[PDB]
Amino acid sequence: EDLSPRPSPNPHPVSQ
Amino acid sequence: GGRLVVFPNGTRKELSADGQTVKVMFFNGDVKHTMPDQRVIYYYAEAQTTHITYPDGMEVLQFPNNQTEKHFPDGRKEITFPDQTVKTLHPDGREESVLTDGTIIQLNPDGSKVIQFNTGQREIHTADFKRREYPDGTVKTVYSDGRQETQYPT
Repeated sequence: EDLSPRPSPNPHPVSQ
Repeated sequence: GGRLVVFPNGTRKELSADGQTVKVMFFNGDVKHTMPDQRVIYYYAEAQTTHITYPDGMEVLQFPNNQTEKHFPDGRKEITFPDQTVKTLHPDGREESVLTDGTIIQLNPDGSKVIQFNTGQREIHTADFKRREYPDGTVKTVYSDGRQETQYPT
């Protein structure tokens, strides 16, 4: 019943 | 055929005749596709990122710098960097990086590191020593006290 967008994604923090 | 619904905020929803495929085009540019096989594809317009969720819990993220990440239901994470190095993070704490030349770098929770070179030799780093195995069967160990031991092959 709720068609509002998701919040922005972020790459999983990496060491290298 | 299907049905198109247009909301006052600009969001559009397309439904297939059987209702098994739903495409939502949000007012901010994002797109969500729900497929008959139950996978959900989400496209983030600002971040130019694609996120696929599978019914078994698997999740795949694709970033515009050509980085891709796989999140497995068992906790394992696999990152493919733009340079094509593959880094796997395991639920037990261990990490393994595979370079394009075939080198494997394993980081263990206890602080030890194991490297398997493309040459077949293995090198092990611990608190007590650095050890290098050569494919001719020889082994050199350099201990923390500075002593060096070479074991020759039979």
